[PDB]
Amino acid sequence: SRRYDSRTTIFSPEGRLYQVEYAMEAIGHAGTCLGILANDGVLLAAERRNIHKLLDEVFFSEKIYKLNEDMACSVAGITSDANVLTNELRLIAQRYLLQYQEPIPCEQLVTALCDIKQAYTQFGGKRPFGVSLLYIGWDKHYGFQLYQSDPSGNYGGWKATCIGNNSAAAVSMLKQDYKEGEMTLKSALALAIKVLNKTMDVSKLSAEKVEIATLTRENGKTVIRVLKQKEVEQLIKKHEEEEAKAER
Amino acid sequence: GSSAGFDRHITIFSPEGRLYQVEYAFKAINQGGLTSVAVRGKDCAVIVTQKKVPDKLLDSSTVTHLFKITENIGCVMTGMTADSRSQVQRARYEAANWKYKYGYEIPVDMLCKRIADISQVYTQNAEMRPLGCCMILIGIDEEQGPQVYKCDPAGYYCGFKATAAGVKQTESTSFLEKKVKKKFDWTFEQTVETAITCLSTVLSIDFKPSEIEVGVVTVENPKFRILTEAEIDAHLVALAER
Amino acid sequence: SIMSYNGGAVMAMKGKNCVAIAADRRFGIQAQMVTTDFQKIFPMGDRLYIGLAGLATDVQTVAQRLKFRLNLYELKEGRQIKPYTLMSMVANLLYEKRFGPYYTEPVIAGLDPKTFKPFICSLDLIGCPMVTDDFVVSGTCAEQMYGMCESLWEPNMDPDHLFETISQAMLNAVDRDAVSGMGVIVHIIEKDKITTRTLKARMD
Amino acid sequence: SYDRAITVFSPDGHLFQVEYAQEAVKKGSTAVGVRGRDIVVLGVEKKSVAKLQDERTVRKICALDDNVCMAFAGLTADARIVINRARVECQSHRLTVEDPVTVEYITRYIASLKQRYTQSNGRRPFGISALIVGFDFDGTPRLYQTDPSGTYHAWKANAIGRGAKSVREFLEKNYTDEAIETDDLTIKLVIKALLEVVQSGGKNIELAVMRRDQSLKILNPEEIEKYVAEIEKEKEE
Amino acid sequence: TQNPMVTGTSVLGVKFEGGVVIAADMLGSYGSLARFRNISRIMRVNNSTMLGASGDYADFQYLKQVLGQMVIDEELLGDGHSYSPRAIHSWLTRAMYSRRSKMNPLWNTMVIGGYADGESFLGYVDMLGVAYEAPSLATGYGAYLAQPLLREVLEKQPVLSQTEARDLVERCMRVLYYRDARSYNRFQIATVTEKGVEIEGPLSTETNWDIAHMIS
Amino acid sequence: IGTGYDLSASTFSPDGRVFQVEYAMKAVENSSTAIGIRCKDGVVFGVEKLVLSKLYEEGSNKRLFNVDRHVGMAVAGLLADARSLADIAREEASNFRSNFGYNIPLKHLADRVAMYVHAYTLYSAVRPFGCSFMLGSYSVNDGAQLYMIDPSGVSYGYWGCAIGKARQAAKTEIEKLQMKEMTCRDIVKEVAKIIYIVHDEVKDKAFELELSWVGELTNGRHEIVPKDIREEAEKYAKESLK
Amino acid sequence: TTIAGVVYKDGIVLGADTRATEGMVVADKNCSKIHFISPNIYCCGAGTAADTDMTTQLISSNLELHSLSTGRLPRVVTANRMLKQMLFRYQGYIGAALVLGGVDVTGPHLYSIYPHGSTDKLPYVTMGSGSLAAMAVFEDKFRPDMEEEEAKNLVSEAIAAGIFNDLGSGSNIDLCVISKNKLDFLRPYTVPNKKGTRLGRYRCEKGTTAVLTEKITPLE
Amino acid sequence: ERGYSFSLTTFSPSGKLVQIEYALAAVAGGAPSVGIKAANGVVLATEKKQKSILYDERSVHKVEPITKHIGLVYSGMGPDYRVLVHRARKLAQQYYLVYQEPIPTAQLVQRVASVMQEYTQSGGVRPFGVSLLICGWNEGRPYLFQSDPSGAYFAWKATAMGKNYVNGKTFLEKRYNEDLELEDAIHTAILTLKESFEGQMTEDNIEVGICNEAGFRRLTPTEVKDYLAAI
Amino acid sequence: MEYLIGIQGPDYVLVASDRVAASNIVQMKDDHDKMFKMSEKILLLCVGEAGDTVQFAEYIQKNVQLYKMRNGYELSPTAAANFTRRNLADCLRSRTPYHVNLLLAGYDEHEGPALYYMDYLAALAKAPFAAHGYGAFLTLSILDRYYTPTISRERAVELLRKCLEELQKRFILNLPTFSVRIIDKNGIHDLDNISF
Ligand SMILES: [K+]
Repeated sequence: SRRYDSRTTIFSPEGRLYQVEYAMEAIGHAGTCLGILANDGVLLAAERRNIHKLLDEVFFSEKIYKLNEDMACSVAGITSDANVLTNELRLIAQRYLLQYQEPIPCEQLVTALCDIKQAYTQFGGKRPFGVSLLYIGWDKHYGFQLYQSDPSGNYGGWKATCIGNNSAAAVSMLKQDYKEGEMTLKSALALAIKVLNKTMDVSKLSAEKVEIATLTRENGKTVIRVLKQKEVEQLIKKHEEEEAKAER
Repeated sequence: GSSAGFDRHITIFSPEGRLYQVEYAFKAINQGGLTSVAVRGKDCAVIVTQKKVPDKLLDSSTVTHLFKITENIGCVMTGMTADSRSQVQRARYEAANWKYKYGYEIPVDMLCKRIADISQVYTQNAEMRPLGCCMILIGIDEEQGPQVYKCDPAGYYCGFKATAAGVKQTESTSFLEKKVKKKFDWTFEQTVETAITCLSTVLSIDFKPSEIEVGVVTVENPKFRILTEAEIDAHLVALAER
Repeated sequence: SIMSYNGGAVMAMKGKNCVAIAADRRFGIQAQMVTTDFQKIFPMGDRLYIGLAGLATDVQTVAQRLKFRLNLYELKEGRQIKPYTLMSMVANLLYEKRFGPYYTEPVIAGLDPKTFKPFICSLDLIGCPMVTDDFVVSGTCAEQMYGMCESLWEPNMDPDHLFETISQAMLNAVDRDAVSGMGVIVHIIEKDKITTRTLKARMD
Repeated sequence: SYDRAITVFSPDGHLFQVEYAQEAVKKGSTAVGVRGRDIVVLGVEKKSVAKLQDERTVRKICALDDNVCMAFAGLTADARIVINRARVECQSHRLTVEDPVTVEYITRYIASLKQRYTQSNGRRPFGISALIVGFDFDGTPRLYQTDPSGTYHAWKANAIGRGAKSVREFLEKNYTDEAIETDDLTIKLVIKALLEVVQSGGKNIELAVMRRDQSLKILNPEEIEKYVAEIEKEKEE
Repeated sequence: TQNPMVTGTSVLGVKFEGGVVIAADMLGSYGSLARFRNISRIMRVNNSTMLGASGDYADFQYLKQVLGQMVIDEELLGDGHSYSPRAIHSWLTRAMYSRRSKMNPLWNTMVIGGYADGESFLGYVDMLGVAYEAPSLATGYGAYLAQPLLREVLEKQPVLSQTEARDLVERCMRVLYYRDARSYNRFQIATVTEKGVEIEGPLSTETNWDIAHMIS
Repeated sequence: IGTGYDLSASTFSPDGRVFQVEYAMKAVENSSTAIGIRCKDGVVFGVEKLVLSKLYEEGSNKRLFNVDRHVGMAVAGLLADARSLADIAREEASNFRSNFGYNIPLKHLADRVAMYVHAYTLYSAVRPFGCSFMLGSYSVNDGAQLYMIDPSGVSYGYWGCAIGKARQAAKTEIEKLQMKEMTCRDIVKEVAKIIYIVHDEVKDKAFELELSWVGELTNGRHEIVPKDIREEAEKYAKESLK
Repeated sequence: TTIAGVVYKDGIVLGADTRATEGMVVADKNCSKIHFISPNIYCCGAGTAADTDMTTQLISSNLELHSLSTGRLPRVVTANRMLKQMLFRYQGYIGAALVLGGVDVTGPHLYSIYPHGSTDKLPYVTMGSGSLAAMAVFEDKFRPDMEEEEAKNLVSEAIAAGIFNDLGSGSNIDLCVISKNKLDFLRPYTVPNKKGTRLGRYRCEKGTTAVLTEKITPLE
Repeated sequence: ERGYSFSLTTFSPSGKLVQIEYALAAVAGGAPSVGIKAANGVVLATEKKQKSILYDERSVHKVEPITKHIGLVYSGMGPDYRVLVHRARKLAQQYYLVYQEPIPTAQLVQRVASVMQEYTQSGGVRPFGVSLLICGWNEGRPYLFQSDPSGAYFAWKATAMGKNYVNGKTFLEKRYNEDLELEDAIHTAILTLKESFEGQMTEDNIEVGICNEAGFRRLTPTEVKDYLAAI
Repeated sequence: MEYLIGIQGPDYVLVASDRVAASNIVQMKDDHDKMFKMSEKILLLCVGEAGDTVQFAEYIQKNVQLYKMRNGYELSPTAAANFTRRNLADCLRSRTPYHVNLLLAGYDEHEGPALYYMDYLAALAKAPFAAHGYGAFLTLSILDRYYTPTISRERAVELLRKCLEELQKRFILNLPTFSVRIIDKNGIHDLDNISF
C-alpha cells in the first residue's frame, strides 16, 4: 500500500538519503568506539554505556566481536542490527576461507558487508542498518589495518578514527596527537585512554566503563586479546600520573 | 490515548503501546448486537447465545451461532457473522488436521491456542484486519474435565469457569462472578439455569424458548448437543416455577 | 568400489588420559601413487582431530566444510567444541547428503576440553556415530585394522604404549593392503602436548 | 518483494528521482577527464584530505579492466556497485568475444544499468555520474560519461560533480590542439582544471593516467607537487 | 496409465441412415479374469453424441467424468450453441494427444458416434491421438474380426437402414464372442437419431455350437 | 461518518465498522430489485431487469444465472462482480462434483461462495464484491433451499428474500404471502406481482421481468420460466396493478 | 539386528541386541538400539542405523515440542502417526524398521513400524535380521498379561535366540521396561557372550616402532 | 494476499526507531516481571492478577519452559509472548537435532533476539511488544537474560520489567548480593513483586519459576504458598 | 589421450603438454595449446573431455582475472588451486559436471614454486612432479628415477626431454611436439617446443 509506505529507499529533493542520515544521528548518539593503528598492533577502545551494577557480562566482550582468526570489529548504533551484521561478517569470512583455503583480506570483508548495506539503501524498502562498525585486522597483503563502515555502505581505511558519542572531539584529538608511522601499541593505548578521558566527560573514565582489545601478531598467529581490568586500571592510573605531571 | 502516524489505521503501536485496530475489532464484536454466555459445572459446559430473528422471512434453522467444531467440541460465535464463520471453518480444519497428524482428538485449549495464534498473526501483520468476532469453545477433556475457552481478536485465549462475550459482556461477567463466588457445586441443571438466568437478567427479556440457543457437553455424553426447543422450553419452565 | 578409488586408512585408539589418531599418507588413482604426503587427519581444535578416509575429493570437501561449520560454531558460542558435539555436527553434515553421500568415514579422536577424558568415534558415509572405548578404524583395510587392534589393544595404556600399539597396528594393516600405505602419520594427543611423528613404512 | 515505482513521471515530464540523483552528483567531489593524443588523464578532487586516512581505500579512480578505467562523482557506495558490475561485465565480454572491451561497450553497459534502475520497480537511480576513459584495441583514446539518467556521451574533456560548470568552461577555453600535444601538457591541463575549484593545490588532487598498452598509473603526491610547481612557473610568465 | 489394470474389449460402431449405432460388451477383464461382468462402457455425452470406450475402465471413468462436467457447463451457459459430435471428437483427440506427449497416456481407444444437423458422425480416437472418421469402426480384436464384415457390407451397400445396421452389429458381436478370449455374452447397443441417445441392454447374442459334434 | 477510516477493507473504524463493506452494500442497494420466494416444491426467482437503452436485445445483461444443473442464482449490484461470483460458484460446484462425486448441496455452495466473498473483506490489496446474490435449489432428498449472500459474506436461509433498491417494499409484500403452503405455479405469479408493485415507472422508465424457478415441476433443473407462463404471470401482475 | 517388544500386565518390555555390522564384519559391539522418543515412549531400532537414529531423533524432538505445547504426557499413537506418515512420505527410502512401545493415559501400546509406512499394533513384535528367532520364541512362550519379571525373561530369551541363531546380531541384550509409574533402562540386561582372555603377551615395547620425523607441539 | 514489503519501523528525524520505543512503552505498561540470579539457580517471578475470578488461573501460564533447562517470562503483550515461546522452542529443537546437546541459554537468547530483529526490519510487520527474561542452567552456571523488543539481549544478575520496573530495579540493587542461594532469590523476587503489587498477593495471582541443576520448572501453587507464608 | 607434466624446482615450475587435438583416428590440430595463463604467475594445464576443458579453464581464468581487477593483488597459486578445486567439486554432483584433469603451476614471492595436481573428481594434491594421461604411466617412473629436489632448470629440461623420448619410443599415440613453459619469479616464460 502506497499510503502506508515510508519510502525509505528514495532520494530527497536536495539529493540526500534521509534514512541513512537519521541512522547516522542514531549512531552519533551511541557508545564511543575508537581504534588506533600502531606499528606492531591495532586496538579497539569502546565506551560501555550499560554500566549498571546488576549486569553480569558473561561473554568474551560486549562491544568487540571476533570476526575470524585474524580480525575483529566494534559497533556503534543499534545492537540487534549489529548482531545480524556481525553474523553476516563471520559467514563471509568463512565463505572465503572455504572457497580459497586462506584467511579473507580485511578490505574484502569490509567491502562485502558494505555492499550488503548498500543493497539495503538501494532497493527493497527496508530501513538501513543503523550500525557503524570499526574493523581491526591483519593480512599478508597490507598488514595491520583499521576500517570504518557507515550505514550507507561507505567504508574507509583509517589510521585513527572514532565512531559514536563525541566522535568529532575524539577525531580532532586524534588528528592533533597521532604520530604518523611512529606509534607503538603502548603509545596507542595511552592515546586511547587520553581520548576517552575527554570523550566520557560525564563518566570520569573508570576502567569499568571502557572495553579495550588489541590485535597483535605472535609467532605467525594473530592474537585478539581483550584488555583485563587490572591493566586497564594501570593504563588509567598512568594517564592520571601524566595529567598530574603536566601541572608540574 | 495519544496518536501519531497511522497507528489508528494499521496495527502499529500508538505512543502508549496500544494497537487501536485491535480495540476497534473489539468494538466490531460489540457491533453484532448479540451477547453470549458460557458457564461450566461439575460435569458439563453450557453455551447460551441470543437468537434474534429480525425478519419473519428468514429460515430460523439457518440463523445460528452455535457451531459444531468436531464431534466433541462446541462453539458459540459473537461478532461479525462472516468473520465468525471464517474462524469456525479454520477451527474445524485445525481440529481435523490435529486428528490426522497426532491420532487423538484435539483438546479444547489446543484448538483455542491455534485460533489465538492465527488472531495474533492478524494483529501483527499490517495488510489484513483482525476478525471482529469472538470464539467461546467448550468440550470435555479426558483428564481435566469440562473446558470453557475464549479467544478474542487480540490473540488472547484463556480458560474460564464462566465467561461471556458480546454487547453485554460486562454485566453478564459481573453476574456470573457473583454466582461463582458462592461455589455451590453446579450440576447440569444448575449450569443451564445459571446461564439462562444470566442472559435474561442482563438483557431483561424472559425468553421464550425460540429466542435463545443452548449447546451442552457432558461427561456422561461427551457429544456436543444443541438443545432443541423442547429442552430449552423445559428449562425455561423450570425457571418460571421457582 | 567408490571407496577403493583412492584407498585410505585411519584409526584411533584410547589410552589413559591420552588419545591416538593415525592415518596413511598415500594419494592414488586405483593403482597409481600420486603423492606420498596426503593429509587425512585435520586439526579441529587444540586437543581434537578428525581423520577422513575414503574418496580424496570428498575427504577434502568434508574437512573444509566441517572447518567452516566449526569456525562459525566456535565464534558464535565462544567455546572450543566438545568431541561429542563435533561428532553430532559431522553426523548432521553427512546426513544432509543422505542420498548423495560424501564417500568418507571419519574418525574423531580428542579430549574433553574440561575433563580431558579421551574420546574416539567413527561414522559411516551417511552419518551413523559409533562411540567405542577401545578403538575405531576406517578405511579400505578395516579388517586388518580390526585384527591387529583386537590382538594388540590393552586398556589403560600410557602414551608411549598407545603410540607403539597404534603404530604396529597401522603398519601391519597397511602392509597387507595394496591401495593404502606409503607412510603412516600418528598423533598422540595428550593433556598438555601433541606429539606428531612419522613412521618408517614400506613404500611399495 | 518490494515493487513500488520509485521513479515516476512528474508533471511537466520530469523524473524527480533522476533529478535528485543528479543533485547528489552535483555535491560530489570534482572529477575531470581529458583525452590526449597518446594518453588519457583522470583527476579527482579530495575534500577528504584528512591526514588520518589510508589514501588507498578512498580512491575515486578505479580500473574497470586493463584498458578501461573510470572516476565518479556522487554516492561512493553506488559507485562501488557499478564498478564491480562493470568489472564483471568486462571479464564476461572478454571470455565470450575473445577481445578486450572497447570503452564504449562498458560505457553502454553502465548507462544501461543506470537507466534500468531509473525505470525498474523498487529501486532508486544510481546517484553517480562516471567518467569512463581508456584506449581501444586500435589505439584510439576515448572518454565517456554516464549520468544517473543513463545517457552516455563522448567528450574531449569534461567535469562531473561540484564545480563541473566552472571546470567545463575552463576546459572549453583551454582545450586546443596544442594543450594535448604531449603527456605533460595533458597532465598540466587536468591539474589546471582542478585548480579552478580545489581549495589548495597538490594536496587536494588525485590524478591517474593511462597511456597506450600500459595499465592505470596513480601519480604519487610528489609527481603532483612537481607538476603543480611547473604550472606555477608557467603562470608566473 | 503406463500399464492398464481392468480393460474393456472391442467396441463397435456403424453409420446408417439417420444416426449411428455402437455396441460394447459389459465386461471389464483383469487380464484373463472376467472380474466385473456388468459394467457399462457406453456414455451418453449429450443429446447428440455418445461414446463407447475400450481399454482401461478407470481412465474411461475419468474421461467420462470430465466430458460429463464439460457438457454440464455447456448446458449451464444456455446460449443455444452445443457441442457437436465433431467437437467432442476433436476435444477427445486433443486430450489423448496431450496425454501421450506427457508420457501418461489414457489407455483407451474410443468410438464417438453422433447425429447432429442431419448428418451421422462416427469417430475414432486412440491413446496416441490417432483420429479419423469411417462408416464403420471396430476397436481391438473387433478390428480383425468384426471390421471385415462391416466393410464387406458397407462397400456393396454404402447406406444401411437402422434394422440392417443393428443386425450387422449383432452378427459382428456374435463373431467376437466366438473368437475373442476377452469377450462377454452380455452387451449393450446404443443408437443416436433425431430422438437422441438410447442404450439397450443387457443384450445377449445367440450362439451355435453344432460343430462340437463334428470335431473328434 | 468516515473520511479517514474508509479507505480499505483492512481497516476498522473507531466504532468497529469496515466502511468499505458498507459502501459495497450501498452499491448493491442502488440496483434493481431481485426477489426470490421459496415454496413447497421449489424456489422462484424474479428480477426487475431495467433496460437502460432500447438498443439492447431482450435478454441482455441477464441477472438470473445458472451456476449448476440444480442451482440458480439471482444477482443485484454490479453485474461484473455478479458474473465473477457466478463463475466462482460454477467452479465450486464443478470441483465438488469432481471430488466427492455428487451434486453440491446448496447449504455448502452458499457457504463456499460466502467465504470466497468474505476473503475480499479483509485485505487492502482487494476490494469487497459490490453484489449481493441469492442461490436456490431443489432436490428430492434435501428439499427446496434459498440462501442470500451479501458483500460481507453472511449466508442465511430464506423463505423469501429481496435484494436491490426496493428490498424493503418487496419484503413487506412478500410477507403477505403464505409461501410455505403454495406451489411454484402460483409463486411465479406472485413474484411477478411483487416485482411490478415494487417497480417505479417514473424514475426507471422500462424493465423486463426475468423469471426462473427450480423445483419439483422441473425435476430439480433450474430453468428460465417458459414463455407462456411468463406471459400469464405478467398478465396477472398488470391486471392486479390496475 | 534383533529387536523385540511385548505388552505385559502393566507396560512394555523392549529388547535389542548391541551389535552393528558393516557386511560380514562387526563394526560395533555395544551399539545402543533402544532409543529415547519421550519419557514414556522408547523405540527399538533396526534397518539402516543412520536412518533409524535420525528418524527417532526427529520424532523425539517433535514429540517434546508437542508435549511442551500441550503440557501433557506424549501419546504413543502420536509418535506412531508421525513416524508412519514421515516414513511413507519417503516411500521406503528411509530404511527405519522400528518397534515402538510406550505407556500413556490410554495404557500400554506396542507398535511395529516398517520402512514403507506400515504399522502393526500387536501384543508382541519382533523386527530386525534375527526377527524370526525372536518371533518363534514369542509364539512358543508368550502368554497374555505376564508379570514384569516373566516378560523381561521372555524378551531376554527372544533377543538371545536372535543372537545365537543369526549372524547379524549379538554381543549383548538391552531391555527397557516402560510402566505407568517407572522407567527402567537396563543396559545391558545380560552379557551372554564375552571375548576370551588373551593368552600370549603381544605388548609393544617402546622403541619397537621406527620413527622418521617427530614434532612436539606443547599446549596450554 | 501478498503482504506489505516495506518497513513499518523507520528512523525518525531525531535518529531513533520510534516503533521500538512504543513497543518498550507497551512492555513498561504490562504486569511486573522480576528475575534474580542466585549462586545455584535463578528465579523468574511475575504477577497473575486476573481481572475476575472467572478466569481459570491454571489455563494459561506466563512462565513457560522452553527446554528441560530453559524457561522464560515476559512483561508486555501475551500473544506476542506465545509466538516467541513457540519460536524459541523450535530453535531449541533445531539446535538439539543439529548438535545432540541441549541448547545453551545464551544461544537461545541470541536466536530469539534475531527473530525480534527480523520483526524490527522486515516488511509489513510491527515489533514485538514483549521483553523476555530467559533463564537457564548450563555449563554449571546459572544464567539470566533480557531481550528487549528491538532484539538486544543483556546479561543480568537481577532485573525487573513491567510496571514500576525502575523502582523494582532500585529494590533489587539495594537487596541483592552474590552469595544468595536459590531460596533467598525466591524470597527477594517475591518481595520485589510485592513492592508494586496492588492488594493481597496470593498463590494464583503470582507465577514463579526456577531453574537449577535439576532443570527448569514452574513452582506449583502449594510451593508458592509455602514461600509466601515465609513473609 | 592427452599429456601433461610438471617439474617443481627450487625456484621454478617447468610444465609441458602435448599439442595434438584429435577427435577421430586423425589428428585435427598439431599446434594445440592446453596451457591457460590465469595470472602473470599461474598456469592451468587442462586436459579431459572435450568442451568441458576449455569452458572450465576459461571460467577459472575469468574469476582469477576478476579477483585481480577487483582487489589489485593476484591470487596466490595455492589460493587459485583451492578455488579451482572448490569449483570442480561443487560441479561434481551438479547436473553438468566437468570432466577435466588439471595441473596448476605457479610462483609466489613467499610460498615459492608450486605445482598442483587435480583429477576429474577434484582431488587436489601438491606434488614435486605430476603428469596426466596414459603417458603418465610411462614417464612418472623416469621422474621418480631421476628427479631431485634441487634440480636445475636445464637439468629439468633434460629430464623432461627424457620423458618425451620415452613417450616417443614406447607409447602408441603419435605426439610429436610438446609445449614447454617455466614459471619463475619473473613470470611465465615460453621455452622452445620439444619436437622430433
Ligand atoms: K492488522
